[PDB]
Amino acid sequence: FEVPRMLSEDLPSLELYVNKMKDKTLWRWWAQYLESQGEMDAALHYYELARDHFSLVRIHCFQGNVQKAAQIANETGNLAASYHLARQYESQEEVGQAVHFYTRAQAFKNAIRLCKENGLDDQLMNLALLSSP
Amino acid sequence: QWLAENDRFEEAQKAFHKAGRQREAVQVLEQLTNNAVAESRFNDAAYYYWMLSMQCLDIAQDPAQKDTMLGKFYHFQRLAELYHGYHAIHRHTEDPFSVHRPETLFNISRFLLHSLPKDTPSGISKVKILFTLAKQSKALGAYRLARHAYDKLRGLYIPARFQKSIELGTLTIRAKPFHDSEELVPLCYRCSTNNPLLNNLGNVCINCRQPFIFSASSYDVLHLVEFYLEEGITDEEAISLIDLESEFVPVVVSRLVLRSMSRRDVLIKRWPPPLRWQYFRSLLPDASITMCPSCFQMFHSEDYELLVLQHGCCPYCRRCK
Amino acid sequence: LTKLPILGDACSTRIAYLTSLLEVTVANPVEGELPITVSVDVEPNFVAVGLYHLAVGMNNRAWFYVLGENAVKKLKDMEYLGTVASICLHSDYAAALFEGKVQLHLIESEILDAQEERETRLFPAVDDKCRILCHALTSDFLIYGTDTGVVQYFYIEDWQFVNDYRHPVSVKKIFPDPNGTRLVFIDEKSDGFVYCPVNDATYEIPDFSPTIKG
Amino acid sequence: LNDEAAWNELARACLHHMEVEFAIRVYRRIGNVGIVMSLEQIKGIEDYNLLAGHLAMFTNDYNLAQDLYLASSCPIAALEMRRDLQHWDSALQLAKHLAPDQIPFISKEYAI
Amino acid sequence: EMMKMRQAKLDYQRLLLEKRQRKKRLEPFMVQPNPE
Ligand SMILES: [Zn+2]
Ligand SMILES: [Zn+2]
Repeated sequence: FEVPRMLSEDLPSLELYVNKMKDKTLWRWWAQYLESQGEMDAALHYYELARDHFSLVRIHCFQGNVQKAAQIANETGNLAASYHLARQYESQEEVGQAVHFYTRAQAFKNAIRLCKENGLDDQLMNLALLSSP
Repeated sequence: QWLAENDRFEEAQKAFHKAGRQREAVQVLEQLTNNAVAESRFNDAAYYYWMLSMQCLDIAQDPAQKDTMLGKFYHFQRLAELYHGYHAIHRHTEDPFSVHRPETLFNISRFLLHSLPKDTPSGISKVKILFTLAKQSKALGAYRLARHAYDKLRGLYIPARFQKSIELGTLTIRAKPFHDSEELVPLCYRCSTNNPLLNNLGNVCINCRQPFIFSASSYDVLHLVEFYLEEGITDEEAISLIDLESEFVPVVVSRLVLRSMSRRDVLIKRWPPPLRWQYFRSLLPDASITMCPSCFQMFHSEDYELLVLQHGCCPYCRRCK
Repeated sequence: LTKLPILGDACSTRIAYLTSLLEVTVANPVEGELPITVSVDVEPNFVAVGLYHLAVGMNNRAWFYVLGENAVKKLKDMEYLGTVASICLHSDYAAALFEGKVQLHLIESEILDAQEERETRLFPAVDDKCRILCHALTSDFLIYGTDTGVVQYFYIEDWQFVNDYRHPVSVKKIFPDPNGTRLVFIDEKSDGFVYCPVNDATYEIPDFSPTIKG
Repeated sequence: LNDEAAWNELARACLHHMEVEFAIRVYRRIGNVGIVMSLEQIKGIEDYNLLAGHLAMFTNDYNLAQDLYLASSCPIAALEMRRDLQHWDSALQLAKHLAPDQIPFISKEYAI
Repeated sequence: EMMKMRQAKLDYQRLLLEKRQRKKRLEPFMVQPNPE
């Protein structure tokens, strides 16, 4: 982290450094810094390189493509992606999808919550047995 | 020592701690904290301080030095909270981007400023706290707290990289309606009252003085009130009863009251044997709170699951998941 | 040439000096640009300049122009109610100075959901008794002077006063710093000062020449 | 220039203007060590008047130091300065106004 | 009396908690630039 501070305002020098080190923290810092400058199509590249599936899924749920987020969450098992994907469907009003995907992340307290709100009775059993005491 | 000469100092401290060492463990751990505080790793500084806190309380298991180690435990716990809070402010004023929501930074900055009145643990520069607070209060709409933040700033030496923004904000904040949005006003949960955002006495009500119970994710205000047990009552006794179904005058729940609650509405925060279990009634049982069983911090349930999933541990203690 | 009155102005690092009877030149050498011209339609009297505009008017008028990167467009030909003294264009808004009044008006205005509260305002306030001797505009402020010594900052963005100093005597010339916060003003007796509104206090400028002009 | 006294003058100026970091950089080259550590000790101070008093004391102007310290958040520091600086009469004066515990002990020290 | 207003405040802060967590849940927080 210290090097980014030093090389701030030396942005090309930073870019060289971060593209060389290949540390998956400098890569994620550069990804942050190519999402906070409105160049979202290289944030995907560097986040892809820096194995940050929660972030990729987030961006994919921002740019309307949600089939892509579904893809990046089917195979990589990163639960955080399953959470944010489920919330994306939640705002999208897909209910079965946003319930099953909370289920994926082993986050059953949100699952039971949206389940109760919808009224899915089967959900109560399916996520109460699995639920903690 | 093999790890030590192999520079694996974190594991080495863990080893001495597990090895009954109480001279090597503490010395290496304090040295590690000083290194962390020296750099910008304030979150690690907080975690190491937390380890010191629980380990020193474990040492206080010895009746010889109980009095002289509960003080150390309390001091290190307060330092742990402060540094974990200050890490977010440190990140926010350095990175060209921002990670946290504005609400969370606002709440963190207010808690810090109301818990760090006149003494600054090493590294915690309160110019940054007030700067973040002023920006965030002006953004959210608490236009009277921002006036305080700037007035307080006017008495501190400002680094040159903050002067332009602060000395222009102090001027452009007089244009705002001079009003604090009600959506941010803190509310007590023991006495109904609406404490000023800037409460001079610290984190405490005015009518009563029940200190606010803050969570550990967004440093938010919580709906938990801390009742204390009666005189001739034990923790086992109290839990038994529960399951069966102007200075400060602390509330003293008594037996027939403890038989009028349920585990749905109390959080027990079972400390180790040397201390006594402190309790927390809740006033909105419909809402939820989860208590990390290691560090006994409290979070909103929904927040705690996202946080565990994101980190793979508690964020405060990095205990297993 | 027989005679060339010396007019011109500055904003950030952008000179706009007069060339000849029918011309002006605009340049930003500091940032490495070229000289342009705007061939003003008359004999100019005042030449304000700013980030994005020029301005020249001679008797009661003001030909704004747009300082683009290629050429200039005769934006408007707006006029005023008296002898226009010294207009000052920084940023978007402009602030003419005619007969002890100052009249903050937006320049590039087409009536598209723009509150008429913002289009035009006339300092000193309608009722008070002053004559604004000197004003000077900043990134966002309408710092002006008075006769009863009132240096009122005016935050344009939220359209309210932010500062009221009160000099013993009529502040008659003002020059803000590039950042805008601090200020340098000369009173009647030729006694400079450095007003820093943050801490509301004036520091006297030692050994100030009796005939300082700028 | 490579003149020791020129560097020293630069250092005094850098102390004078509350430029702690750059003054440390200078002193670290001058070599003066008993002030490098002191400045690194007070680099954390944020209070304007307290820091003012400290950097005044480092420029061996104790009267102005007292003046500022009495306006800072921690006035007893001026007391500490007097007591270290051995001027126990001003130590009594400042203490009496601020601390009563130093009173009999600083009285004893002044008597001795 | 005091009970009524106390319960009213208890309900207000209930509602605020709801809208707060709703804001977190139904909105994403894209990394945003800072002014400085
Ligand atoms: Zn209260
Ligand atoms: Zn924990």
